[PDB]
Amino acid sequence: VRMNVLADALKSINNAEKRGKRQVLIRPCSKVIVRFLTVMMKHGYIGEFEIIDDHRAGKIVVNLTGRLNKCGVISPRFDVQLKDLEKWQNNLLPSRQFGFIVLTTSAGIMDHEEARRKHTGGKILGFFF
Amino acid sequence: PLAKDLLHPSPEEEKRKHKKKRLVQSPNSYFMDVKCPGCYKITTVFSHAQTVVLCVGCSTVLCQPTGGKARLTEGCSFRRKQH
Amino acid sequence: SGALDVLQMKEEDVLKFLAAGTHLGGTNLDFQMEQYIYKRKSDGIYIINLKRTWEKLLLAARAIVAIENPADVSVISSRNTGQRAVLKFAAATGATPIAGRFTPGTFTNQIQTAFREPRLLVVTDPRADHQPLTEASYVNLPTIALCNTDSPLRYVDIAIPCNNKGAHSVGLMWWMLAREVLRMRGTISREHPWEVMPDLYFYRDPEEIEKEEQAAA
Amino acid sequence: GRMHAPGKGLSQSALPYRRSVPTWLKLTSDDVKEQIYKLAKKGLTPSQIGVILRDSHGVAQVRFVTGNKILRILKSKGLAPDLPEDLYHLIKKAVAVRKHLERNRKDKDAKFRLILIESRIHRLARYYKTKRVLPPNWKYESSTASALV
Amino acid sequence: YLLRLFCVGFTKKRNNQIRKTSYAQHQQVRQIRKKMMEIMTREVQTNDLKEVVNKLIPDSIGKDIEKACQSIYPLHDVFVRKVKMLKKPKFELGKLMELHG
RNA sequence: GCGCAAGACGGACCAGAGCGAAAGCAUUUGCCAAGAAUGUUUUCAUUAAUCAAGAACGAAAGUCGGAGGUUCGAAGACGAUCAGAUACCGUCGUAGUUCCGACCAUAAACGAUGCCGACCGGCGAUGCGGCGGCGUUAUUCCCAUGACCCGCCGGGCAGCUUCCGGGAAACCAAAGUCUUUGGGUUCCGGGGGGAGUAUGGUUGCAAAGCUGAAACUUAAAGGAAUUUGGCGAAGGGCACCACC
RNA sequence: CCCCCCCUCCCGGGAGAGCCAUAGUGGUCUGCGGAACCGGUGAGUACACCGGAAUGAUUUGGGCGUGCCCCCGCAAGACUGCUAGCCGAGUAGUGUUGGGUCGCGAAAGGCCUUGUGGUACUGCCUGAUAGGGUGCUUGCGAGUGCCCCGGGAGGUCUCGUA
Repeated sequence: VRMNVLADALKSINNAEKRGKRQVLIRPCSKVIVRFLTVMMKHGYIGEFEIIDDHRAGKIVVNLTGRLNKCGVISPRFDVQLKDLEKWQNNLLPSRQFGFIVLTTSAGIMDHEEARRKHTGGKILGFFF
Repeated sequence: PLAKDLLHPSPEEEKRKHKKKRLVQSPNSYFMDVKCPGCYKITTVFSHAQTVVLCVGCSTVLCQPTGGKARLTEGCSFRRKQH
Repeated sequence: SGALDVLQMKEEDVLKFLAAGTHLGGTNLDFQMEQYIYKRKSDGIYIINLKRTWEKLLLAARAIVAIENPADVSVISSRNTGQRAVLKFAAATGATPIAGRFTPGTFTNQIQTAFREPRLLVVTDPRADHQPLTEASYVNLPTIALCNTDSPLRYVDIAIPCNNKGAHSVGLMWWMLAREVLRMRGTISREHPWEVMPDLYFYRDPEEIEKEEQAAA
Repeated sequence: GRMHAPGKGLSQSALPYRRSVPTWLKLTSDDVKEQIYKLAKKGLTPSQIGVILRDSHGVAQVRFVTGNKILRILKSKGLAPDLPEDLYHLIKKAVAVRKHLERNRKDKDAKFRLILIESRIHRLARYYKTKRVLPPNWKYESSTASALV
Repeated sequence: YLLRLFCVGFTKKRNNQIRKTSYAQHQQVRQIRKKMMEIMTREVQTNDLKEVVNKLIPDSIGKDIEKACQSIYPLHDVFVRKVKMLKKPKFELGKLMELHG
């Protein structure tokens, strides 16, 4: 069955971006999805993304601008340190001028650069470039 | 389609699709009321009965259980209620 | 095309559309021609919207007159139905015709005598004539298509919804396209139409040439 | 997909988004509560109770006219049986299958379906034991076929 | 006289039909077989041999079959394919003379 | 040609059709029991997915006990073929083939492709259930009923096409969404022989099933496709160094 | 006499359940007002009565399916089955798919203006001028031909013959 809705959402938006659709659909919704899509829109890979709310299971409509290449998910839920994220970004990111690493810290869902400038770290959600 | 807008299409598009593929989630069946031509009391019945039902006063049976919607007794007046 | 006032359809163009039979389609339905078919009538026939047809005709005519070299646009015909239409259209506007056995060594082979690379290509139908589409794929060359509801759409920039089974419909559509491109270029003024003959582009079967030869002097 | 069938299905109820009392219906809570009381003392299972209410009395669902479901009302009165209805039906089906297989000896697929429904009974039994509605000394055997019918 | 009447039936393809399959469900065939057996056993148990044979020289049983069975699924070809006799009564001469006149 | 008697099997109807977990399943009728899908504004509320221990079922052939064994037919018997056949061929022919029990758990038991779940295109069909809509058929007017036709919905065997994409290519709408490498999970393999061999354990009355080596040799053994081959392969044309 | 016949062409008389229509003709729909709102009474469908309430006194016909259904009067329109003058009459008889207002269906007898213009044909056959079976043809496929009675003329219709 389905036990990782975030991996399915990221794979669906990756497939629909690679085909070239403008508005996509995600059948689950969660806190992690909506904060991940807000940090997506803040760093500027998507546009105005919508969400429908009901009493059963909300769905998310995401506008696309084509500014994404590939957007994967670390599974299972690994943990990193501050002396460790450089090892991840050297062998995972395509470059150091772009490509971001998102991670869950004590202050919430956030990317690795402001985690480096704020000096805290934790479990890692996924990646996008 | 490339820029297919899934925010608000025509209502025929949500009509032709499935009850669960619809982006706003709502079923298709409804409630109804129907009487006997030789009586005064009128009762309400669901569109899919699944049990045989007779009108109150124990005069004449009203619906019949089918695979789909319940077929009504011949010669009965009805109208769909909505809110 | 539809933003201005004079560019909308006239009153006799609807009459010519209904007389020539430019509204009925085939039997099946494609998945790219869904936005031009409005509603399926009886006998398994789908109806194109004529406002969409006139609008895309205006857009295609604008794309044709956009270039400043009249001898750089090319028209292609394969079947024997539409032959005189593209020839007299190239005589009027200034285009270059290829009618009957489009040779595959034109746009790619650069040593042959029949080597001419155009800027715009106008095909009669993609399904009946698909060889210039594949060769137009190999060079910077857009295509203009007069496609039906059963014709597949591929490598097409501007698609014209058409009923390309009758010769009168294709000839009258070519007549209106030539009329629009000469009005847009600046030869015939918009305030007066030049509508003297639409039968210049009409093709008739080889019975009627002998019949009209015996009827006329 | 199903947990014994090879195929996958899609057939279930679908409540609408509109969480409100129907304005056309004029019914209180006490009359429908004593209707639950009467139809429960007549000797019927709560699924059929919900079916007969939404069939005859025109109620959408009880949760939209009250703040609780059927079994909570029945345990508030205390007329809810000590055995759950789905487990009771599964045990009755297993008893019927074993009774048929007592006289029909060479029947392999019926024995396989008996194994499948015993697996279903075992899974529901472990669930009902770990959610503290049945005592841990309870256990289903063949000799309990006349005990919990 | 004890007989064993056999019957056969084939379904009819409509002129408007485009589907080439044209089969029938098992319960349809079961109910058609039940109606066919009841109609065929009704016309024989009530009369003697001569009368049911005189009804059998034209197609009267078959005309009843495509009269009564077209309401469930249209069928066109029913003949009584075989009639088999099993037992006869005690041999006499008046019956033999009265079948000849 | 007419009767009697025994055993086996249910053709044509039968299809790139149905059902079942698979092995498999076709005379009608009567009884019992189970189940997919469809529909649902009914109920419990996380009961979920895959699985070492352990368990059920399992074509034929094989062994133990029976009534009864048509036809076919291992081993065998007798003749022709053949330089030589104890092979192909023909006639007999035991055990077997069918039923009731008692067992081993082996196939190319192969879709040579694990299960669940999400996503990415189209076309036209068939099967089930539901749904809307012209017009015909069950004595000529209505209703839903069975059938005919036009569209829609869900699950399953699918067919055609597709520079979506993948692959060494055959090919695949999954064998895809993979160096731009991470959804969950069970079994399983590292050049080829030795060898599924010997020993040991295990089950079995019985054949064998499961588990499963070592020494030594070896630089190839293998998979896809192309170019004229070469075919007691098919289909055309020619020659008196071929024929009439 | 080419004939017992029979067939074809030309010309008339009779039934029909085709179209535009006439006399008796039955219903559906298209708008307007029930002075205006809130409940009780009695087993019956759209009924009667009251109690609240607006100017001492006087009032609105109802239903429970909250929005259209009955009972009225006005305004005329679109569609509609049978009969051939009407009652008899949709009447015996007539049907298996199941009922319904239920198809087709004469009469006997009686009574009154004393009973329709234009317009095609008709292979037996079950159910019509419809649906559904189904021919002859130059042997092969096809354009024409095929109801009862009467008069004249003729006696080998055609397109190519695997």
